[PDB]
Amino acid sequence: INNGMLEQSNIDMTQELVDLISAQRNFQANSRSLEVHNQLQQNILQI
Amino acid sequence: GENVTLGRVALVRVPNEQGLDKKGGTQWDSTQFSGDKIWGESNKGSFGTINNGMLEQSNIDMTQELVDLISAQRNFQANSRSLEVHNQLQQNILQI
Amino acid sequence: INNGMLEQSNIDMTQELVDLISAQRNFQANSRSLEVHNQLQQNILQI
Amino acid sequence: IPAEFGKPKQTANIEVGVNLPANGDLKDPTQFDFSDPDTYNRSTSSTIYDSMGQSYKLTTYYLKDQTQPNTWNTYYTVTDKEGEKPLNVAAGDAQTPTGHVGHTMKFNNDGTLASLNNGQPITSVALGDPATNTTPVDMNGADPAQTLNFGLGSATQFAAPFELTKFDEDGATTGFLTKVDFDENGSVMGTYSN
Amino acid sequence: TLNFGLGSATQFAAPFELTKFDEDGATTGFLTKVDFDENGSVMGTYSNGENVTLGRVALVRVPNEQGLDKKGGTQWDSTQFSGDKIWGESNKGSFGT
Amino acid sequence: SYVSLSGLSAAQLDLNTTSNNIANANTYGFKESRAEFADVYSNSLFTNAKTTPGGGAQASQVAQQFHEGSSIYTNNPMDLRVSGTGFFAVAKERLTP
Amino acid sequence: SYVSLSGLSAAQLDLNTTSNNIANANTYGFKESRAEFADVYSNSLFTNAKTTPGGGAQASQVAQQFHEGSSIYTNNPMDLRVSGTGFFAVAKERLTPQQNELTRNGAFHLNKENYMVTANDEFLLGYQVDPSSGEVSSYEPQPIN
Amino acid sequence: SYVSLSGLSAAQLDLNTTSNNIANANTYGFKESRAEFADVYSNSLFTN
Amino acid sequence: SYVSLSGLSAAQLDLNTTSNNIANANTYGFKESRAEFADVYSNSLFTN
Amino acid sequence: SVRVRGQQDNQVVGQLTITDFVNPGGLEPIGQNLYLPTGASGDPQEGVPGLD
Repeated sequence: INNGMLEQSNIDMTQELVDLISAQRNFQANSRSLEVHNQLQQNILQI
Repeated sequence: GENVTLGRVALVRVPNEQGLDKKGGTQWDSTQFSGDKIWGESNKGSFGTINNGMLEQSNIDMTQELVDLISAQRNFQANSRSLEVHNQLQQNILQI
Repeated sequence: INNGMLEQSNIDMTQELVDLISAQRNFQANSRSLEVHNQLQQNILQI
Repeated sequence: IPAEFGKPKQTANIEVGVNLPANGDLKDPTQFDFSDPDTYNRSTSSTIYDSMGQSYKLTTYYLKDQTQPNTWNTYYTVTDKEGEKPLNVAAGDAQTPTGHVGHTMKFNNDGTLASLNNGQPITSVALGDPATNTTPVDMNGADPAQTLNFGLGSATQFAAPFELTKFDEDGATTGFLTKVDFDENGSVMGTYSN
Repeated sequence: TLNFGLGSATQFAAPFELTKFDEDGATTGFLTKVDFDENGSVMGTYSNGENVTLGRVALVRVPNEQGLDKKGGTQWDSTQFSGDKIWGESNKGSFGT
Repeated sequence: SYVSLSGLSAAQLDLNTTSNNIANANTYGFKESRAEFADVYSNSLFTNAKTTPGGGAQASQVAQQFHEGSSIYTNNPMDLRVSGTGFFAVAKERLTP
Repeated sequence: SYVSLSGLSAAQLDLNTTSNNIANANTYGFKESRAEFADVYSNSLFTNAKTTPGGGAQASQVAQQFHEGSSIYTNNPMDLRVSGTGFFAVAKERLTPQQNELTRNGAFHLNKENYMVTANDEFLLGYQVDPSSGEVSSYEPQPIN
Repeated sequence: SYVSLSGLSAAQLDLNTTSNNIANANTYGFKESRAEFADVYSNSLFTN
Repeated sequence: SYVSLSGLSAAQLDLNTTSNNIANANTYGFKESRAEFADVYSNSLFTN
Repeated sequence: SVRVRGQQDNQVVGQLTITDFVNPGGLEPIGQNLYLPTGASGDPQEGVPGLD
């Protein structure tokens, strides 16, 4: 136990920003897949 | 100051990895087609090594996956067009 | 009980939009089914 | 495409170089028993291969002779699936009342090796032949008449602690499939651990 | 009956102060969270830090599910072509999780 | 779609975890969280499952990574930090510990 | 129409496989799947063979391509990775080491009994080695303590 | 992307080591630290 | 950055100590002060 | 064959046999997607589905 000090967060801003970018990319890809599946169903629904 | 080895992680290898049956939660089990589980230590023979502080992500390529998505959609559309043509032919017969 | 704060809605716009798309798709499929039933009935009514 | 490829070669020569602690405690030659670590000073483990490529563990025990200064007793044991069967030297001058026969190592006062097995070469009895050994090694159909030659001409005894400076053997078990590639001729080529 | 201990009471210049109050009473718990494990057991935690299992869900598997007769409201009942209701736990034998 | 929707949900959960980590960049004593996911695969006795694909992505657990955080210096004796393993214990009510 | 329906089904199977691959883009230890297809053709002693078309497309198998995936770094000793060939063995129950499953992700931690377990609280398997032993003494699998 | 992230992590680790060295410029008895890195290559049965 | 901030703080503390020493060059009975610093390293079960 | 929990090497629970006819067109359709052998159908020849 040390007096005169406080603990900050244990996060790395660089890693958090990079993970933000990666998670956005994953979200975009999954939304693209969902859009593809909606387009296929719409295509069948027009015969 | 007593540094003592508490064990070592077991590493399991099957001869036919394609044949492993898929359980839930990124797990597999051995089956008739996968052979018997080969138990060994790491860094021995054909076994790999174990590194702490790391994880394995997926082995997928977003570029290749997106391109395969495009190609599969195109194949789906072509086959639906074929089915539409067949239905049109049958309806054409049914109107004499 | 905390003062100085309010509770917003507990909805997720992403999930709500996705459910909107899915419900529209279900509606379209069911309307397509009703059309086939009318078409079948009309087909009978023309002998 | 075999998972293991190679021609196993049985173990025939074992060259060992060690430094034996001169300041280690003396031990009783007749009270040696490999089940009791406190009867001897040091124990090292090694792996040997039979004719068919089976892996076995060879444990070597070193004991400090109390009756004779600058003298050591060395015993060998071969570990099979039934237990630890002691290995006996045919003409070793170190004997126990329990029937385990080792060999004696003598050293000069400057720390250099003096004599080995009264000048006779260290050849052990057949591993899996019950007619020569009271504890036959279960070799699982491999050659039962396999014998080992031990070379310790460079062993020393200085003030330094126990150290296994060099271990050399001619054994070769097998390969392990590691990579597969096909050339333009259609030939499938595989590389192995060996 | 109540036993009172006041062996550490003091009277100094300081104003009235309740330095320590210790009792062994215990009223009850209060349901705070509910979770189910992979075995189907229901576990509930309470205010007193009392995590107690309240049971486990029953799982029924019939040999011929196609033969189940359909009631209303997404429900089925056993028949004889469906076989007899086999009562079991989850993750045991042929049951799921 | 349900597999794609599961992918969307997993990505958004990782987004929420990262945003919560970013927001608490200045709070004292905070520990970052990591989102871990697992695959979804399940089958009954009726389905063959030799040629069936996956079931998507399922959230496994949000971890509470507890690696030591950095220290600031205030030169005030009332500010304390646990260097290494340990927690401070704080009681809501003075009487009850 | 049956052949066109088969084509639709094959395309939708490829779609589902790709979507499952995409959804698991972030999960640890995932292996991509590739869907392979085969032709359909079967004629009787009573059909002319050369005057009869084919029979559509049939799904062969969903493969489980097991090529090494990329690595992230957490600087956490409880996280393990198998560089090369191998699987971890994880046991559902602590006592039994027979009921074990193979996995590739290494997100481990210690539980209240000081056993190295996964996210699902499934105990990892390992070999018993003595504090003075060398190689594996008992090559049987039991939970690591 | 993961390779680039590894490069970023290596650069940041070197940054942290250098900053720790510079911070302790006045401390008595300090020994500097040097950060060394190694390549990554996975030898698998697949992936040619 | 907290490492760099710590270095700034240590340098500034030495600055303040030196300035206090210099200011009292004329006072009777004064004794100079010296600032000593120590390295920081947190030993946790994590962080390798 | 079926797979039992906690048991590799799936257990065989039966063996299907199928019958062929020299002239399947001579079978008597008795309804319910069933056929009965007749004189012109030929003798029912049985065997494992994939041999002979």
